[PDB]
Amino acid sequence: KSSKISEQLKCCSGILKEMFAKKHAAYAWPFYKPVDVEALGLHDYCDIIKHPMDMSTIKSKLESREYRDAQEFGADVRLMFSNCYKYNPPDHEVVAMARKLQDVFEMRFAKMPD
Amino acid sequence: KSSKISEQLKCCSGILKEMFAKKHAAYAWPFYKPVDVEALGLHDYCDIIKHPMDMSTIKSKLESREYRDAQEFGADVRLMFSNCYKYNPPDHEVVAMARKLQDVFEMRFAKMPD
Ligand SMILES: [Cl-]
Ligand SMILES: [Cl-]
Ligand SMILES: [Cl-]
Ligand SMILES: [Cl-]
Repeated sequence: KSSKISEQLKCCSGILKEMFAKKHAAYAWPFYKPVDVEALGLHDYCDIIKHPMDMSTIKSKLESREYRDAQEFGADVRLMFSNCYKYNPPDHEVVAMARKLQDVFEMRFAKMPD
Repeated sequence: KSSKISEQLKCCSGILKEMFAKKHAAYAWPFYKPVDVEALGLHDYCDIIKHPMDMSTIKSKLESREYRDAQEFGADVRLMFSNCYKYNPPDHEVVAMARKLQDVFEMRFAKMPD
């Protein structure tokens, strides 16, 4: 009942690897690294988003064993997406990209064995 | 720091109400009530889905104050969607419907004040 935790965390690494792969690069790229809050237009980002998250941070957290289980991993992925939905206008091209990427994540995360 | 919990749970009720509304009825209807495991084709449902969830159950749980916070509410909504993604073939019409409905949920849940 904890070797399963180890195998699910292994799947999580596999999911994140696919999210980084060329296959999804057309819509994943806004999520690879932390939002650059120094960029023009992002002067209010930290006002609105209390807990920023991105795929490289998630990768480092997996590697530093900072997730107790797959559920904690999934919470950070969903936090990343919700940050995008919260901050941006609903017709923003980046929201559509988040949706395509969340598609990949939800399907893989759901089909993960337990 | 707990009157906010009360207001977020109020928003959750509002989100679920919208999910039940005519506006989304074309794709929400598979999710209104528990999956009927007596129906033809569903003889393996309980084998695959250890924790069934649906919108009417979520509604009753809100009303019976069974969610400590919005995060617990959101977990049951996401459990409902992941159950659909886990059980069904990825090209199944119901998966597409879950996606449209999860669209509604994620956008509202993200824009909820805190
Ligand atoms: Cl610029
Ligand atoms: Cl700016
Ligand atoms: Cl029949
Ligand atoms: Cl059957």
